[PDB]
Amino acid sequence: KDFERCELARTLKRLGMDGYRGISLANWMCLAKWESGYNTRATNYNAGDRSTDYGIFQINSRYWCNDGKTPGAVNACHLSCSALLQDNIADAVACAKRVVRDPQGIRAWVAWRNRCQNRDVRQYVQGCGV
Repeated sequence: KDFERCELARTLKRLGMDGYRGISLANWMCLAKWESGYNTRATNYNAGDRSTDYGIFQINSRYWCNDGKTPGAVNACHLSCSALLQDNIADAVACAKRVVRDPQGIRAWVAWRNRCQNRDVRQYVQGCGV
């Protein structure tokens, strides 16, 4: 599904993302916007290292989930990558939390560095009541 901006902001808040490991909801929103346009079914194949990015946060199969077809990959979220393509984003949120528990934090995603870091992100949650 395609989430509407405020619908997603509330869903993420209910799932405990606001301020998770110091990351504001506005940052998570900006990340989802730029990674998938708030679409849960998005997938991106990286022909270079034979990995695939999955779901609303475009979480990568080399490290985070198992799709059985990425050479020498690991599964740090201990989930089938299929779990990251659900309309219900609970599992995807649990995995994104796992990603940020690592040292890089939100910087793990290059898109965040490109479109969200050192930029005004307040616009992503304005008027959503979060």
